[PDB]
Amino acid sequence: TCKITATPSQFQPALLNASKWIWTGENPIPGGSNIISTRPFRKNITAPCGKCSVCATIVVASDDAHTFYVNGVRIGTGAGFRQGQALFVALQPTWNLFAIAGQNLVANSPAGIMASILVHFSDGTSETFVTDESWKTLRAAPPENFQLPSTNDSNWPSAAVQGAYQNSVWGPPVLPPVLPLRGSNWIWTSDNVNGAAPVGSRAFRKTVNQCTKVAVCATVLIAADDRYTLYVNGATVGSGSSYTVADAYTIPNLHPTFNTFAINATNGGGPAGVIATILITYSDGSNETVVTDASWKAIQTIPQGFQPPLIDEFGWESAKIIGAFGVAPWGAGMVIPSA
Ligand SMILES: *[C@@H]1O[C@H](CO)[C@@H](O[C@@H]2O[C@H](CO)[C@@H](O)[C@H](O)[C@H]2NC(C)=O)[C@H](O)[C@H]1NC(C)=O
Ligand SMILES: *[C@@H]1O[C@H](CO)[C@@H](O[C@@H]2O[C@H](CO)[C@@H](O)[C@H](O)[C@H]2NC(C)=O)[C@H](O)[C@H]1NC(C)=O
Ligand SMILES: *[C@@H]1O[C@H](CO)[C@@H](O[C@@H]2O[C@H](CO)[C@@H](O)[C@H](O)[C@H]2NC(C)=O)[C@H](O)[C@H]1NC(C)=O
Ligand SMILES: [Ca+2]
Ligand SMILES: [Ca+2]
Repeated sequence: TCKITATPSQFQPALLNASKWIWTGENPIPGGSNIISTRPFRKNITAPCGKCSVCATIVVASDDAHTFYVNGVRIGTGAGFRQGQALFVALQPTWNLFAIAGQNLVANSPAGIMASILVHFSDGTSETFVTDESWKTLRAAPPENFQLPSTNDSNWPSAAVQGAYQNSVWGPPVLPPVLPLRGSNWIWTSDNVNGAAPVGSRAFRKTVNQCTKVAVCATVLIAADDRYTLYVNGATVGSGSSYTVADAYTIPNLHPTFNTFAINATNGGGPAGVIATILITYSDGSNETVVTDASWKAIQTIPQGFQPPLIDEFGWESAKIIGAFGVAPWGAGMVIPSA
C-alpha cells in the first residue's frame, strides 16, 4: 500500500520502560495471588494516518509463561519475568491484531504479561505500543481461535494493570540481546590457520532467496576481528572496528525474494574472523535465521563489485569456520545491543 522510503539504519531497541504488566483482575489486588489459569489478551493496533506499518521489534515478559500471536499467527512461546524475550514480525500496513495467551503456573502466586511492540513505518519512523488497560481480556480460559482477527472482542472486559516497569512485584525485566551470537561461527578465508591470518581484506557473501515467499525486514548483528563493512544488495549498511562490541542493524526495505549480504572484513594482524546473525521476517508471519558458517562464500583477493547481488561467484571458496561463538581468543563476552 505504501512506498517504503526507510533505509538501513542502526538497530533501535524496543524498551519496556513505558510498558505495563496486565492480567485479568480476578484478584483486584495488583501483584496479588492468582489461581493456576490461562487467560487471553488482545489489542487491535492501527497505523497513524498516512503511515504504513512494515514490521515490529517485540519484547515480551510473563509470569509465568506466554504464547504471542500476530494476526492469528503464532510467532513465539516463552516464559519468565527476569528477562524479556525478543520477537520479530512483519505487519499488515494499516491494522494489526496482537494476541497473547498468558499462563499462571504456580498457585497463590502473582500473574502478568508485559510486552513492548516497536512498530517501524514505511517512512522511516517508529512508535512503541505497550500492554496496558486498553487491552481486552477474559476472566476465563481463552476461547477457541481467540487470537484470530475474526473473533469479536467487543464485549470483553479491559485488562487490569498489575504494575509498571519501575513499580511492580517483578521489578524491571532485563532486555535480552537483540540476536544471539550463540549459534553462529567466526568465519574467515582458509588462509586462517594456527590461530592467525595474513594481514589484508577478505570478502564474504550470503544470498537468501525464498522465491515463494515475501521477505520484509532484516535485523543484522555483526562483529569482526579487526573491522568490517557490510552491504545488502550492493548498498552500504554500515561498518565497525570492534570485536568486543557488536553492531546491530535494521534493514527495512528488503527485496521481496532475493537478498545478498556482503562483507569486506580486514585483518590488521594476528587472529581474524567475522561473525554475524541475521533474522529475516516474512509477510506470512514466519522468519528465518542466517548465521555465518561454511555456506557463506569467501574470497582472498576482493574483486571489484564484490558487493552487487548477481556477480559470478566462480573462484569464491566456501568460508572456513574458525570456531563456534565462544572459542578463544575472543571468548563469550561480546557486548550485544539490547532487543
Ligand atoms: C520464528 O518463527 C518460529 C515459528 O513461527 C519461532 O520458533 C519456533 O517456535 C518457538 C517459539 O519461540 C521457538 O522457541 C522454537 O525454537 C521454534 N520451534 C522449534 C525449534 O521446534 C520463533 O519464535 C520465531 N522468531 C521470532 C518471531 O523472532
Ligand atoms: C482493527 O481496526 C481496524 C480499523 O478500526 C479495522 O478495520 C476496519 O474494518 C471495517 C469493518 O470491516 C472496515 O469497514 C474499515 O474499512 C476498516 N478500516 C481500516 C482502516 O482498515 C479492523 O477490522 C480491526 N481488526 C480487528 C481484528 O478487530
Ligand atoms: C575493504 O576494506 C579495506 C579497509 O576498510 C579498504 O582499504 C582501504 O582503502 C582506502 C582506499 O579507498 C585506503 O585509503 C585505506 O587506507 C584502506 N584501509 C585499510 C585498512 O587498508 C578497501 O578499499 C575496502 N574495499 C575493497 C574492495 O577492498
Ligand atoms: Ca505466577
Ligand atoms: Ca587481528
